[PDB]
Amino acid sequence: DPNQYYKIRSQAIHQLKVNGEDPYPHKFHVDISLTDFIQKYSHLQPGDHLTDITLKVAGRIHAKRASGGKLIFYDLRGEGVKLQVMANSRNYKSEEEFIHINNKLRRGDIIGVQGNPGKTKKGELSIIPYEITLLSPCLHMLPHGLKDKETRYRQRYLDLILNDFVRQKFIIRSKIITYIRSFLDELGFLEIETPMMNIIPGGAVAKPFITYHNELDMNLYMRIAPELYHKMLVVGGIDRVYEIGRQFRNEGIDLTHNPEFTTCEFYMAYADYHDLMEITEKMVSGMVKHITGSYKVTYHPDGPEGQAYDVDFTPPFRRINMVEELEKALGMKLPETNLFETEETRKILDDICVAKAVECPPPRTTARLLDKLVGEFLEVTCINPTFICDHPQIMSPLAKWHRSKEGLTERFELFVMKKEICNAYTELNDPMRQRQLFEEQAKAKAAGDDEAMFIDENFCTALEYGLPPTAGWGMGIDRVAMFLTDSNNIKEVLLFPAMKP
Amino acid sequence: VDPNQYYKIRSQAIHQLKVNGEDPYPHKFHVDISLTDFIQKYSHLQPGDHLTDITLKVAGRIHAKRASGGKLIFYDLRGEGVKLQVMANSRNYKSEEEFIHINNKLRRGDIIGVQGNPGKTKKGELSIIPYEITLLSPCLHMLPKDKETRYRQRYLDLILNDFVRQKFIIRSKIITYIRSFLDELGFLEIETPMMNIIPGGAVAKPFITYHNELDMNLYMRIAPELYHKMLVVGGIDRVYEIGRQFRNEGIDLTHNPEFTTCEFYMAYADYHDLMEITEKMVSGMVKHITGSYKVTYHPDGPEGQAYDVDFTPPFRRINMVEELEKALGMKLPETNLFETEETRKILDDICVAKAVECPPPRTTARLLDKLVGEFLEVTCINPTFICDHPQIMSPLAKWHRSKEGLTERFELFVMKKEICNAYTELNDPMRQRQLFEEQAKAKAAGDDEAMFIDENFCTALEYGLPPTAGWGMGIDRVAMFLTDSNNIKEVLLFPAMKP
Amino acid sequence: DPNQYYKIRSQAIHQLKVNGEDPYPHKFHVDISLTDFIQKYSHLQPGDHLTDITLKVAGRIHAKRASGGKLIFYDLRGEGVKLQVMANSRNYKSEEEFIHINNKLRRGDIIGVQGNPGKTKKGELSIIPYEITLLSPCLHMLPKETRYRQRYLDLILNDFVRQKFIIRSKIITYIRSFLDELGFLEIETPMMNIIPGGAVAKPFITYHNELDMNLYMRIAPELYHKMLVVGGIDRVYEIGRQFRNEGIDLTHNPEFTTCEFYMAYADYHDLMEITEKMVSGMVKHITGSYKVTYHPDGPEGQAYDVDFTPPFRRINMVEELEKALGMKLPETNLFETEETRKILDDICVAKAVECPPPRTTARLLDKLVGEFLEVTCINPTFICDHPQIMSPLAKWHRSKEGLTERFELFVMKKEICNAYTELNDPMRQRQLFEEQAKAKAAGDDEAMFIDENFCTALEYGLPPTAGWGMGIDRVAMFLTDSNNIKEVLLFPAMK
Amino acid sequence: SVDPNQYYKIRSQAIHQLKVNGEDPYPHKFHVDISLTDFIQKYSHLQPGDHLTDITLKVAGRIHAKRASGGKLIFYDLRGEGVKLQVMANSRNYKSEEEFIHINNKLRRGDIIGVQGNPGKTKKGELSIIPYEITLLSPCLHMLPHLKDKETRYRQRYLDLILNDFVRQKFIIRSKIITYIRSFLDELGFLEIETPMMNIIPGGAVAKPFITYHNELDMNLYMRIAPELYHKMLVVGGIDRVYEIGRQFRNEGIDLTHNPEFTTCEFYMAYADYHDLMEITEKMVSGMVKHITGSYKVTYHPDGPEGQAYDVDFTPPFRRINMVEELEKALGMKLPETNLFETEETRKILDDICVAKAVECPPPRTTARLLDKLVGEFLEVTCINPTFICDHPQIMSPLAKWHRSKEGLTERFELFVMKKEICNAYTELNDPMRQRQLFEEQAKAKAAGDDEAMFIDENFCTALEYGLPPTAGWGMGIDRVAMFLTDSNNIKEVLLFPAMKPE
Ligand SMILES: Nc1ncnc2c1ncn2[C@@H]1O[C@H](COP(=O)(O)OP(=O)(O)OP(=O)(O)O)[C@@H](O)[C@H]1O
Ligand SMILES: N[C@@H](CCCC[NH3+])C(=O)O
Ligand SMILES: [Ca+2]
Ligand SMILES: [Ca+2]
Ligand SMILES: [Ca+2]
Ligand SMILES: [Ca+2]
Ligand SMILES: [Ca+2]
Ligand SMILES: [Ca+2]
Ligand SMILES: [Ca+2]
Ligand SMILES: [Ca+2]
Ligand SMILES: [Ca+2]
Repeated sequence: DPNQYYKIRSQAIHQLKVNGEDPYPHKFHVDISLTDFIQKYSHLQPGDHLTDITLKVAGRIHAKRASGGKLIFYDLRGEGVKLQVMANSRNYKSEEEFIHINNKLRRGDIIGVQGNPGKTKKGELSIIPYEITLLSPCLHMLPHGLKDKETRYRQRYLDLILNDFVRQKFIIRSKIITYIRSFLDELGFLEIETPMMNIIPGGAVAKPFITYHNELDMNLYMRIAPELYHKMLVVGGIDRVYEIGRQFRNEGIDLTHNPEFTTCEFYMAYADYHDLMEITEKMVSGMVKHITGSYKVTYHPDGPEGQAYDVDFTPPFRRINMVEELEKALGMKLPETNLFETEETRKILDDICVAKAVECPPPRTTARLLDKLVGEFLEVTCINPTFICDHPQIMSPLAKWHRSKEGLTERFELFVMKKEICNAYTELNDPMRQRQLFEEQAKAKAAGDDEAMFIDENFCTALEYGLPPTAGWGMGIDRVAMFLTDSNNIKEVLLFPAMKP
Repeated sequence: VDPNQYYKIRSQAIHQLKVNGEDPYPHKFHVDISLTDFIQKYSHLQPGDHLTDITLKVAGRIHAKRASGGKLIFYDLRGEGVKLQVMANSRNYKSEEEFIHINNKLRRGDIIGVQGNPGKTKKGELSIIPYEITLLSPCLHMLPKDKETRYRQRYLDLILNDFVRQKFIIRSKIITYIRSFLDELGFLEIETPMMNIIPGGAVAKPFITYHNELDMNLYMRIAPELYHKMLVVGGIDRVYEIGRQFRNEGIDLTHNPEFTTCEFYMAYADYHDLMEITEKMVSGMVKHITGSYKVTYHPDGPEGQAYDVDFTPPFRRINMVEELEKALGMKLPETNLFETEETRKILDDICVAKAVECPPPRTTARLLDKLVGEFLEVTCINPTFICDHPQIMSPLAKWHRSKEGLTERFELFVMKKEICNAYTELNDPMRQRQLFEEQAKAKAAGDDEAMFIDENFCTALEYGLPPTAGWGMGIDRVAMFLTDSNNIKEVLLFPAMKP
Repeated sequence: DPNQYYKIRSQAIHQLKVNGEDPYPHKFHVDISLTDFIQKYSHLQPGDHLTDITLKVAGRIHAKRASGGKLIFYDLRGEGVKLQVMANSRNYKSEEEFIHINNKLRRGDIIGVQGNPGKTKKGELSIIPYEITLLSPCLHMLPKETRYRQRYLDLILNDFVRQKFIIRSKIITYIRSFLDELGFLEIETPMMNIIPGGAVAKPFITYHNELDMNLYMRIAPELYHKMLVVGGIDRVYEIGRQFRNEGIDLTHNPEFTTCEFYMAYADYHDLMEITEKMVSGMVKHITGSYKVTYHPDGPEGQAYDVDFTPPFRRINMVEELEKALGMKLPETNLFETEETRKILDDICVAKAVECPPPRTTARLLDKLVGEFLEVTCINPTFICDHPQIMSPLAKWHRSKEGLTERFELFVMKKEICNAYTELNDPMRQRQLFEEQAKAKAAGDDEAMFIDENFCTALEYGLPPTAGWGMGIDRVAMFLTDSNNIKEVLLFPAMK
Repeated sequence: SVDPNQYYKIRSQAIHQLKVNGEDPYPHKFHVDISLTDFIQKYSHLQPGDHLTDITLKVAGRIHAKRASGGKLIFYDLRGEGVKLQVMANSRNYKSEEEFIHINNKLRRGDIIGVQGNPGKTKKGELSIIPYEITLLSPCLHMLPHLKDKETRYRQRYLDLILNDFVRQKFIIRSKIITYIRSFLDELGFLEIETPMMNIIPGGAVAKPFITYHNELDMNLYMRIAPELYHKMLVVGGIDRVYEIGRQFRNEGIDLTHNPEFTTCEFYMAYADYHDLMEITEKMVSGMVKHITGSYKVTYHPDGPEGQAYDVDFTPPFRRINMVEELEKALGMKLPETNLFETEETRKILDDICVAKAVECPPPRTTARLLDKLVGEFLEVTCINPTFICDHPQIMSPLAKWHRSKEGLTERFELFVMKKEICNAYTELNDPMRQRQLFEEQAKAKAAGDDEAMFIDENFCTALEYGLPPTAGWGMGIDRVAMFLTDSNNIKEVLLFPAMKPE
């Protein structure tokens, strides 16, 4: 019984303490890691037992198997690897200390082991200990944080101990971010840090978190995006900047959303969105190949017991135009794109949503109705990497008008395995038009839209100093790690995901 | 010229270009070569040269416009911290009529594209001779100094002050160095929550916010420390995170409410081991970035006192209580008595006698810290480890091996400022609880910075955290001392400003 | 004296082996190069002595200078760099060992130094020895043809020499990366041939005993490269040695290095452009500029800057020859007649242009171009459209009868490149071989042998292709301002 | 069916007719827009039945096959760059119907052609170009084999490369080996250098040289056996790290693993010893196999395709055996003390052992040669995985430094892989007096009989008198490495134009 186990084991190590036995020693000198030990001694023959090499290793006891009173086997784990400790009475510093030490040890315990390399008749690489030291006891009975999702996510440390697939997803997450940095560093992007607390949040349509600063007596918002700060640096004459950082959205959690999440944004002066499409294909495909070995990954939309898809990251990625493809999916013609800002188009998209059973919680604005329709008809068909391009201006308040198609913008979004990955556009750099677009956002806000943008006059002022033609880009790191690890739940790729209380 | 007037006039001029179909903000200008690479490629031309056979496109911002007789205009084109002269005469331009038209259009501050031939003036100034200039983005204001202005419009600061970009390149090299140093040592770069039901890991006043879908309060993190230790329990022996933290407190020359730290945790290490990796990282960082192990610093501004600071290892070490007794000329209580009300009174009397301020609450930890700040930390010009902090100041640090009442802790001080905080980690779950219970008592007796009880973290400790040592470093603070900046606002792109 | 020194030093060294003090120890562990030591401690100040740290360095002693009896300065050199050893008795292992090592050491000796970084009051970066170990004694007294016969002395004493060879090797690395990026395959073809071919030159002959068979050293890789193009490898290159049995002079060595490359579907116009891109990019990248200063008459002569900015000047051989002569030559379609040989012979006599026998059209013509055209070529200059009578492997010119699609690059008066659209018609190639063989039979030692399995390969279909070959040694000469090729060969052929 | 000699006669006469009629069967210039490789990459996404009227491109290649399908439809199998593209020649898409039959009537398998036309894909999903115009660039006057015969493959490599794509891939592997080594050495600061291939005195190895004569200088010259001595003279010059990848020449017999000119990489590293070099060799060889191959494991067919297949594991560290101890173990008997390996007695002992063990050794039956035959028989043959054979006797190693603890031995190793010697390395002998005595012992042997023994090199000994720093050097056969990385048992497989016994 777990609770009784805890009471018993807690009382025992408490006894060790008051009697001065030091169950939490300060320092154990490790000579070699378990990984290096296995690399250096795997070549031994079964039955071997080295007399001229003694080493100190450490790890956690995963299993304790008695073989008579004279012989115990410890399954010792660390670094994603394992090493057997063959504790034989005859090789220990003394037979009485052998009994004493092994009677204390339990599964879960962190230990230090001083011993000789060996291999059993079976051929299991082992260390035969002269001395075993308890470094940290485990006061709890470990799961025979095992399969129950909830326990795994609330106690990630148990998950990481018991399930090596979990450690592997977090390694690849680190490689994603590291790959992106060298990719951008090599292209001359300067890595920067902009404020995560804003008097006025910006850079996206989203509901922010609000705080208060006592000394300065002001309310602050947690950032939605670093976008506006980045463009001000480009006005400043830093032509290539990027930031990999946390963004915060005051919204609900589900399979693809956490209230804090990581993105990479970058801004490149003298680029347009066509250039970013090629950079994107290059970065994403190079990234998949680098870490997984090929351009093809397997996709299980329905878990391990469902259909398996091979997703091909070989460039170039498919491109669809948002308004055209939607009309095709609808089998019906939408208004001319120059009419996408009229109330009548709004009514038309509203009627279409009712008729097609596409829900849209209030406000039923053109932007939100459009996005719901695109989510239903286009996004779900994006298995392979696909750019959805040319977003209407009404859904894109900071993108530059498209140069040949009235009412549209130079904007794309990358979709992979039904999930949005990147959002990019050539940047709106006309201050008068940016201001008019902010004002529309402000009136939507005043009319009951929690997510609408605040007018940022200080940013419009910066645009009045001259933002060179620029293209910028934003990628959700968590989303990429999801698809590179074939995870359908974002909680798989965050170490400590946000959780219902 | 009234700037308001200039703005109003240029705004009109540019509105007119839009209504004339002369789009002043074009979509795409194809730059063939950066200014930096243009300079390095043609840097060996001779005075008077004009390579009519090669044609390139460059771009940048106009920093000066200077006419010279209606058929010859020079634009000082800048970019990437560098300059190139545009020498435009009408003979070489696409058209004489187009030549007049573009010059009448352009102004100082405008971003432009230049298509033209490499060349050099008889004076020996590298130049490009334009066939065509394109307005890419007009500057609607007249361009200009004083700190306020530079910090509130960092883009102006960056355009006019070249030293500014340089400080920020130093900062990004600091960070790239640390990642590279740690990655080589097999540390895994990770990300832990910046929003917590319970903030912990430091002594600090947190920001609080509200998540309405879950109907619950959340604190912005003050440190990632407890999360990192839970990852060590889970068998990731070495982790680090370079990330923002948040503190609801006053701004000053060394404090911003949000700031960047590197924290790392390595199993099987103790604080002595960390003293060694710290010397190698900081010393090697200083040398790699500034070419030398020596940095001169100006606490009193330019034309002030100028200490030369020596980052050669080993760093000097001092014991907190031992040295405080010396700096003071008196014997303090024995370290095993630091929990008593008698000690607090002794410490309080001292602070009154030496005129050391200590806002309420006047607790032992707070009185000590004030005393150490004025007696020890001021003397730390060269990198100096202050070690062996009392336990009442270090609720998450492991007890000292031999000195009762002390802990295995150090702080790294450079130029009178705290850079690092590190210790052998407390891994005994029952001892950690006791120490949280005292933090919660301190919080209820007036201390806004005192820690909350984190039972979930205490539970993690009950599974078995191996002996471990952890470390935290203020990146902004490193940036300050590697750029000779006395104000943290110099090393933050957009520092927090009073409204 | 030198002979005495040798004899005395040899006995001293011999005495050390017999005293169990091995003057040639097996292994000295070097902690840090001299170059890195200098980069690491450039920030020290006068009087500094980092007793904290102890490094091991190594080098050749260039000077031994004792002040008193408890202090000595060794000028340690290595890697084109130098470091002062400040040996003093108080810091050395012991006073007894300090005298012993100093009595033992001499100028020239290779030594290992274990010590602390430091600086003298005078400001010189130093290492202060705990211990100095003799690594390899120099048994001789240290000090153009002396430099060339003992290139190891030259390299010890003249810092400029290693810099030229570093440039030489940078030239070659650059050419491999240029061609590798263009998709060329780096290959290796035989240097020993039954029939030598691919150039007009006199070959070396040797004998393979096992096979009882005469073999020639290659004069060019060209025919094998073309056989690779027939085989479907569209782009091949080889940077290797060629051998010619001929006299030495300022620009000629009996063995030398060429880069040759062949590209299918190219002609000599495409290769002119690649030549400009490669040579100009090479000059700019190595030196730092497209301009190189050239001293034709040594350092105490006139200096003319040479401009490697593309495009290079082009001259047509026959058109410019006619102008530099101030006279009309035979029509280019009459170049195989006996009349025109006599015309050309007469012109060489009238202009005092030497031409040793055989006085054939191809040789009379080459002499004339050498003296009238090639001397004007200081800036990189292409000489184009060579007559067919001097170009047996080149494809005929498609507009000018008698000429071929050929060029040679000239830089600072000397031939650097030879390139052309390749002849790929096997019957025409055979014809031209047959005429080479008649030239051979009539006095010309450089004339080609008939290579019938090359003509057989051409019968399978060589695609239209263009080939190119550059003398690497001559590129090194003009990039190091050397007028003597012995300057850019480590071990040049010496009489 | 037509006979090869007749086919050649007929095709030659036809091509000659084109020439005299002014028809241009060998045009100067065809502009190629795109390579077959880029065409395939750019257009493979097309769907079956597709035909772009939107893109016109010019490609080129050699006809591998010509198959009619009616009279108005011809399929050409076009090959280049190790790759393949179908030319769907359709009468109705060609520039005209009369020009269509005219061009196809003259084209044959083997011909080099240029093709202008549109991308397309057949119903079967076969990527094609649909020509508007096909141009003969170069006719093939011979029938191509309708191949496997080694001798034809090696005497006419251009055919082997045309017909057998496994052959291109071997030579690609070989270029990657060489390119890998340069980057490895350059990155460690080695200076790539070139030293004389013609020597007044050859040296640097025991081998029989080629001899030639320089007329102008009236001098006999030898082709180089090894660059070794020139390299060590550069290390005395203060160039601490030098390497050279170049041709060596040996006047000896040809067989499965020997060509009379072959390629080695030699490098010298000042302040290194042969232990340092074992570690670098492991690093280099194991990284090279993984880089080129994808893993540390390679398959080895000692007996050809239809024989046993061994996995050879290049995972470091490599096995080490000491030459003399392992030899005694294989013999099951004790040899003389290593300090006795220079005596006549020891020679007689080795001679008797060779007779008794059926180990042949042609004259001269010297100790070095008898030991080497015994090591070949009993040790080298067992080296399948990369194996260092170590600490050769001084009598076999005239240029290697004596061993620091084992009298009679040297600090030398050789790397064997799949039964073949790959590398030869040692701590260099830098004592000029000992070097000179070792040369005189070689010269004594030369005058006694063996034409492989070394010449005394007094210029080199003089260089050693100026001080050669302690150094280790290293020599590797590129051809040998290329053999084992492509699983070839015959060196002819990895030389473009191997030496061959006369016609
Ligand atoms: N003996 C030599 N030494 C060095 N380089 C040579 C030698 N012979 C020829 N070359 C170089 O090799 C290149 C191609 O060989 P080619 O047969 O055209 O030489 P070449 O015309 O005989 O040279 P030159 O006229 O200088 O004697 C030449 O352009 C030249 O750069
Ligand atoms: N979390 C600490 C830094 C690391 C302390 C050592 N575990 C702080 O904020 O001060
Ligand atoms: Ca979306
Ligand atoms: Ca989006
Ligand atoms: Ca502090
Ligand atoms: Ca602190
Ligand atoms: Ca010549
Ligand atoms: Ca010539
Ligand atoms: Ca020539
Ligand atoms: Ca051998
Ligand atoms: Ca050998």
